[PDB]
Amino acid sequence: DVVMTQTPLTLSVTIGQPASISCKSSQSLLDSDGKTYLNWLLQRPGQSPKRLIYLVSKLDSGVPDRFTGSGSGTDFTLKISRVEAEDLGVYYCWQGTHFPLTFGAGTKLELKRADAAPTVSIFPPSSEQLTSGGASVVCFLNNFYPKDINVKWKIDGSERQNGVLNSWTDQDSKDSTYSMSSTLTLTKDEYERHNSYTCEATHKTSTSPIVKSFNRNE
Amino acid sequence: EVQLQQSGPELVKTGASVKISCKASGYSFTSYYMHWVKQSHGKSLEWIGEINPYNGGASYNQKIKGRATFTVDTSSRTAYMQFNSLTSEDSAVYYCARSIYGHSVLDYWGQGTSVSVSSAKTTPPSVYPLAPSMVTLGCLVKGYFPEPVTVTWNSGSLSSGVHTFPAVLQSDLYTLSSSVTVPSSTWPSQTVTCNVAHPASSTKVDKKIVPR
Repeated sequence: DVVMTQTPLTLSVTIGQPASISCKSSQSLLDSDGKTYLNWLLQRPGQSPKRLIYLVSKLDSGVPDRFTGSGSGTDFTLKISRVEAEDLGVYYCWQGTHFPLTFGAGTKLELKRADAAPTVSIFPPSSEQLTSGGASVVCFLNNFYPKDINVKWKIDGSERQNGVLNSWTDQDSKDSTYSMSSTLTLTKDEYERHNSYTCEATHKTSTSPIVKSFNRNE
Repeated sequence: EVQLQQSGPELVKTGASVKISCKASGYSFTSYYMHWVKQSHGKSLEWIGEINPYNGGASYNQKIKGRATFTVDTSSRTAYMQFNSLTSEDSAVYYCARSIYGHSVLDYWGQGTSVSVSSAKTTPPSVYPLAPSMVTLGCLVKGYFPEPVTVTWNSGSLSSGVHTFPAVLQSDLYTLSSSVTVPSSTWPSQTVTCNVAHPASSTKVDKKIVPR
């Protein structure tokens, strides 16, 4: 198989600014018929893959002229003259000169924006879950930027580390923010042996963390 | 408009087979090749093969070891892929794609069919309400298998302030949550309900979020 190597594998772009992806093949993609079957593909979140460029530099009909493809032989480039919000997604180069068709690993393009502090919410276990004998406490850390964030759980003033599962969204296409959920799962019996439950979010937007708590006695 | 409509998500027993379909519309079916492509963990793409719907002739990536078999029904404009002897390594999203003229230049892609390969039984989710300017509510969708689930709020009438978090696997079951943020003047005065569907278990649950 022909190896397709993209660089960089991640882009972080200010809207309006140019960006570029390189693609290098382990073997020339020039055919004996005189054509070079080097292609670019975009997969946006919530969408099917879509064709961007084919035959090195030909634009798909649905693609704006902000995109250009260039290159020859073993070395290829995708350029975006001015990045727009719609450009968020994963870009693949792929070749159809040799059998089998092979794809690069993908370059993930993310957008820059102004720093935003998280909106933090904490939720006790539902009555439904407690009736079943279980207890999940959930913390949302919503609509923040940049990506890096820390969540600390405290129970009755004591830092708690185990039974915590975290999940992070992909960057939002509408506002360029991130969100994260954190779920602490205890037995109902352990849950009921404590009073206060606290979620603490540490983000670059403040020296002090954002603390949300509830008390079972309240 | 060219349309490539693929069949729904599949759970497959380890060692068993799956047959997935791609119904084409908006063009002359026998005039373009159809390709099948695997995408693992939502990232890397691997070509499985192609079929010429005019003559039924297939070509396969040799890395598949002859486990795939492509067919077409020209009368229904459908391409099929049967994939045998599945293991956990074959859990992936499978796409069909059309090429011009055929074989070289893929130009349109189906939406994908998620295939999970596992020894585990299907388990429906437990759906729990998450109740505590703007108020944030949520829905906890716990302990299901396999992916996917779909979550909506107010049957689609609340969409703007909704985030659904990717599922996390722990001890062979998935859990995810969904968040919605509405005006404090809106809830609890107006109803807010999460609607959670899990295709594999034929389950759909509506959970109203009520003040606790």
